Formats: sequence, structure tokens, C-alpha cells
Amino acid sequence: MQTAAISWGTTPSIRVYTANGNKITERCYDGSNWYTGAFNQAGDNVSATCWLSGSAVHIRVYATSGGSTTEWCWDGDGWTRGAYTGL
Amino acid sequence: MQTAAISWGTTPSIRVYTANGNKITERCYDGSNWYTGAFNQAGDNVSATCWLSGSAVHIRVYATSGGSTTEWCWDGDGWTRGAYTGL
Amino acid sequence: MQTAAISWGTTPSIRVYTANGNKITERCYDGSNWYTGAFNQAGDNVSATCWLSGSAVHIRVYATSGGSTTEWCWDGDGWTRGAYTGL
Ligand SMILES: C[C@@H]1O[C@@H](O)[C@@H](O)[C@H](O)[C@@H]1O
Repeated sequence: MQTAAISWGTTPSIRVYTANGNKITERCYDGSNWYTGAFNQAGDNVSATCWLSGSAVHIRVYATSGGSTTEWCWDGDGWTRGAYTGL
Repeated sequence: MQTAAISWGTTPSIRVYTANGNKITERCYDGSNWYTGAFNQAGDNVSATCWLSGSAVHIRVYATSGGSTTEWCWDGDGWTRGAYTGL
Repeated sequence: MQTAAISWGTTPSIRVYTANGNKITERCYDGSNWYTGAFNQAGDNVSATCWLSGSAVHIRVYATSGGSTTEWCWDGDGWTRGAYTGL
């Protein structure tokens, strides 16, 4: 099992992405109890990074399934496929 | 063997966590030489995130051993278990 | 295959390091297209972190091959081997 961890803002919020059994899932902290996030994509490996637009977060998750990495983007309303490509 | 890397401030301070077998250890830089960190917990995989509130550093390390992830927290006065649970 | 992701700024800039087949390579975004970076070193595992000194980015990439981790540094004028050791 493999994880990635990010955080932002004043609280801060934290997100932890976990890859296990070719599934990546997301656990979330926003100042209170941890909960399960909306992120669900395939992969055996995961990295993530984020930045702020004021108080709004932008997240990029790099989900590797085998020999291919797909970027997934959170920009405030849902996860979308990003433009990232590898070599 | 696997690592996670974090940094903060302008110097900067850097921490590098290494999972080797089922042990995670920590190497530190605060502007002079690399030194040995106090973090020692179990895991075959590690991720980490950090932030400064003013001058106060806060670190969260996600230590995964098999299918279980434990959060360890540094907030200026020792490492303690965080509330994180996985799926 | 395994990745590490960093970002900085508000645009943002993003770098994704991919360890694939005992090599680590880099893909880059600074606001328009993804392009291939100059980073290329051995490794089966990778982590990275970065900071800004004024407007100048500094990156550290921790490349692990087997039981050895090597630090690679970007400070505005090529990648250089860093002083990091695990012990
Ligand atoms: C920042 C967002 O926070 C919650 O809405 C999660 O359900 C999303 O997946 C994302 O992490």
C-alpha cells in the first residue's frame, strides 16, 4: 500500500490518497473527524500536490497504473482528467 | 526502500523520511549539516506534509505498514499519534 | 512505476518526477504545455520538495536505488549532487 499527503490553508485541510489493490481512495480532514473523499481512480502508485487561489484549493493527483500515469484535477467542483502526459 | 520529503521556510528546513523494510527513520537539515531526526516508527511506506503557523512548524507523517496507515504528528513538542484512520 | 509531484506559485508551476525502469525523468508545466525537463538520474524510487527564494525556485529530488538515496539539487543553474546521506 502507498500513500500521498497534501495540506492547505488556514486549518489546514489535509488529504491523504491511498493506493491499494489497484484502487486509489481519499481520506479527508477539514478540522474535525476524518471522512472519505470523492476521489476514486485506478492505480498502484500515487503522488499529489496542491496550491491556493485565495482560500480555494487546486489539487493534482498523479495516478500510476502500470506503465501509465494519469493526472486528476480538483478545481472546486469535481474531479477532471488533466492534460499531463509522460515520456 | 522509499522516501518522502518535506520542507518549510526560507532557509529552508528539510526533512526526509525513509521507509526501509518496516522501519521509517528521519534525516533533517536546518541550514548546517544533515542530522538524525527523532522520528522512528514502523512502516514500509511513508508520506508527509507540513506547514508553518508563524514560526511554529507542524508536520504530519503517514506511516503505512501493510494495509494500515498511522498518522504521526509533530507540533513542536514530540511526535504523537493523530486521529487519522483509513478505510 | 512511481512518481513524485511538486508545485509552486499561483499559476502554478508543476514538476512530476517518474521513476520507471531504474530511471527518473521529469515532466514540467509552467502554465501552457507539458514539456520534458533536464532532470535525469538513476532510481527506482523518488521524492521531491521545493521552495522559493524570492522568485527563484529551488528543488531537491531524493532518488533511491536499492538501499542508497542520492540528493539532486536545482538552484537555477543545472542539477547538482547534494550533501544528503542517510547516515
Ligand atoms: C477538496 C475536496 O474536498 C472534498 O470535497 C473531497 O470529497 C474532494 O474529493 C476533494 O478532496
